[PDB]
Amino acid sequence: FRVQPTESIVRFPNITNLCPFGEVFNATRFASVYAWNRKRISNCVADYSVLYNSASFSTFKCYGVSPTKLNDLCFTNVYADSFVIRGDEVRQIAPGQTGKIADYNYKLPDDFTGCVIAWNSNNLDSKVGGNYNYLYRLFRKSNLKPFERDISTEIYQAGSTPCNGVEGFNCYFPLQSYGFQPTNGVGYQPYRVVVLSFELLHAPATVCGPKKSTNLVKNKCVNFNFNGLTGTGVLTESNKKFLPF
Amino acid sequence: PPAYTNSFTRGVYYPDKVFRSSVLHSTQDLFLPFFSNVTWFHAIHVSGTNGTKRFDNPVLPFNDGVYFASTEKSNIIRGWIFGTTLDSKTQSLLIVNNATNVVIKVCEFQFCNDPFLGVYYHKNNKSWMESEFRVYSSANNCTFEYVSQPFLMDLEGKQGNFKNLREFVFKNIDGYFKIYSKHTPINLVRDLPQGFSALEPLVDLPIGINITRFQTLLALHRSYLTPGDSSSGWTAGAAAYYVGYLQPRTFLLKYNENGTITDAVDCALDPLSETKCTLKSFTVEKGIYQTSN
Amino acid sequence: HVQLVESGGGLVQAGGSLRLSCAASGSIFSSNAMSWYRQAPGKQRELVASITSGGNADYADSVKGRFTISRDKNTVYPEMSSLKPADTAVYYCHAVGQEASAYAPRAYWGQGTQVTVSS
Repeated sequence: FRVQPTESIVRFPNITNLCPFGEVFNATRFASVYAWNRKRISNCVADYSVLYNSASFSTFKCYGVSPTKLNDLCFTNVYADSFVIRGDEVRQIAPGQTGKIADYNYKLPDDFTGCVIAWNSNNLDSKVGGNYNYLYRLFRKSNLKPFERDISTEIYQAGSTPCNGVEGFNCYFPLQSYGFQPTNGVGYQPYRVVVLSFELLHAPATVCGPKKSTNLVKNKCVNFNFNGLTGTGVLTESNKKFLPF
Repeated sequence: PPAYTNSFTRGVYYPDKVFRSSVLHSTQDLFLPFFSNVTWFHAIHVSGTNGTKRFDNPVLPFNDGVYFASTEKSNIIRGWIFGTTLDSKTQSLLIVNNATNVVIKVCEFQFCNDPFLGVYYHKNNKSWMESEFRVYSSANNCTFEYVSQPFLMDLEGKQGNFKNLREFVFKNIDGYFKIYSKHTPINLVRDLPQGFSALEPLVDLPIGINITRFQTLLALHRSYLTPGDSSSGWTAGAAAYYVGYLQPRTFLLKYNENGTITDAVDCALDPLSETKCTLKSFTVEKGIYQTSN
Repeated sequence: HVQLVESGGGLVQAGGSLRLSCAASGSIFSSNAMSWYRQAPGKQRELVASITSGGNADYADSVKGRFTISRDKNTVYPEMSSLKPADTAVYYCHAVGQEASAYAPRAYWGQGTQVTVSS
């Protein structure tokens, strides 16, 4: 005669603290759109599961997968590109939409998959004494490829007269920043947008989403699975000294 | 010429994290053979009147397993560099020991022709340019971080000469780097303490990269005031340090109720140990047994 | 205008290692891209290195590692290594300035600093 477990007995690893996004959220100055930090992230899990009770963002849209399926799909590469956009350009900015932004500075693969998270930064960007750190390239000699950056600051030569690195006739200055007008209305308030780019390929699947943990029973034979290794037995309490490692 | 010497039983480590007690366990893995011959190096401060001796940072074999041990009061060896091209293109391991805390970083940086570090002891103000880290030109990519915690804490009193003994074992299997380290308390200057100890596994990195060469990092003193480096009697310091080589030999280890391996025997060292391994018991009974062919 | 000059110089020993620290004192800084160029007789200006506002830095293979510049918290840290007699050249620094059209709508081109190696 064999006694089987009621439903199951499964235990998961410890807290396993998430990625150190606190430093990025609390960063005094976020990375500029033209120059965005690129640091590999691993040995952690996405923090979207804890955002149930928090500061809701303006929009959270995942075209590739539904918001509830994020925990059901493993992640390999986590790279977030944060930038600032104008409110009136939110409607004009979208995948598959032709426009000036899409043509020159916003270029991405047609099959790119990811999530878009937008939120109003007026609560923090306000009264910042109109810092001009943010900058962008309004015009360029060609279309920037994905994940590409331009380092050429030479004055663009439109006419036959050489610019010689200084302003002149038919000479254009490509680099430009978003003018901060204190009289800007609600619709002109800047909005911070983050796009998560990742292919989920070329790297091992190590990061997994949170999984619900059932209850534990003792003094009764039950199945268990620790670190992949499966077994069956009874879990009890022992006071025998054991090595910390 | 090289000076051969007998290799003590030191250099054993747990093959894995499995727990055992009062059971003899055989393990066939890259270990340090017992009583093997090891070549001991020499250190001098004055040179320039001999032939081909006293080389600078000589390159040592990068075998899959190598033993390392030394007793340096000032911790002369403070870093290790791994790689083949040494052009910083590939990842290189870096270890820094500061204030008894070990930090491991995989940052890529250029390697100098004769890397070295400068240490100025006996100074009125301590901790000066401690964080400068004038050991490499500059880093390129840093995507890994490590932190360290104290191993134990004691009462009032500080010693730099004889306070602890450091044991380190390094090996590479299928490109999986492993870290072994142990700090044991000993109080003896007459001779090296005789005993048996094992190193537990701390961290494992399955990078899988193939490497065939390495280079260490040494710290020297920038000014010549003392007749020596750090003390008197000898030409250059006074301490014990041995280096061994690991081979795919099979050992038999004895566990106890405390959970720590208390004895190790080399099956192939001698027929006695071979029969001990075959019978799975240290005690040897009367009779004649067939071992092998 | 920002003056990056720190000191005239000093004696250098064989196989030395000096890590100069920029003063980083003056007016309010800005997130402007920086470019480092090398000049010598018989050669024109070349794009030797380019460091952005903390995003990433690109350096030539010849000057990779042994000569480098790092940007951190609005501070420039130069790393100097592999000093040789052939390194005698002139360093040029180029920056980007937008709010400079009030009286001189021209780029702030810092004066080239000459460096020579000789025992």
